[PDB]
Amino acid sequence: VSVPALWSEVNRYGQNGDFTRALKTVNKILQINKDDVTALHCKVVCLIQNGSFKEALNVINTHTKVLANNSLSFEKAYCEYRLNRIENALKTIESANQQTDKLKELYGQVLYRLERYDECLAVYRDLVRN
Amino acid sequence: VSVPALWSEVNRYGQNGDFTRALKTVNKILQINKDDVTALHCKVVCLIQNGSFKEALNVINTHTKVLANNSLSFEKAYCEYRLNRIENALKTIESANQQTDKLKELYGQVLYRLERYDECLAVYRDLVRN
Repeated sequence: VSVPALWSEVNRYGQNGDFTRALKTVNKILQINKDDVTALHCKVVCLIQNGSFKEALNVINTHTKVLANNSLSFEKAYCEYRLNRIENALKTIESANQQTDKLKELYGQVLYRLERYDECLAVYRDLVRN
Repeated sequence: VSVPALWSEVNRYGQNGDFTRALKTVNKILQINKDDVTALHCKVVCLIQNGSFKEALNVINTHTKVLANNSLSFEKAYCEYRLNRIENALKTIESANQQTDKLKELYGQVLYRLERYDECLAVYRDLVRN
């Protein structure tokens, strides 16, 4: 009945691999708080894992003020990349809040797809020679 | 006097930090055993760590029978690379016993040095996807 009981079900289904029943749970947590910031993150992660890139992207687009403290540029870039919106995914990655090695690897891929192969080399070498 | 006391002293310096003293200890082990395959391997490693690339390369080039069935190609290429004998390092790598990741990363670096950028990029991408 309690919200922390549901988060335990999210992580059971998450570790299990069942991302559809994990999304079911995450929406119940969103029924409680329609702006639970951890819930909005885990919705996107599930939706991305289900191939639902256009709606996972939609969640992030209509929750900017709510997600200002933790902006999800990587999830957005990725969503845009998988939908073949490469120039979009480039804008997202270069604005991106904070750098990670997964954000860098995606920047590489975007530059590879844009035939910008010297910039891409630098990204991939940086990555390998930390 | 005893050999397992020396093999313990190598490990003390080697795993700690010092490789100058670790080198002399290994040459004590080589007075006794003429062609100790593990001591020859340790000489090469210690020599490389001291920047004595000509020497290490010569240890390999004149102990090819004794140090056979033994992955020395990376050590050999690395020495060639650090001596700015890039084409030699390239050949050493391209004929190498058993390819590995660090050997792959050196191959990339060797191609970058030859301005063979497109092949380089391929190597670094392959390395990041594994």
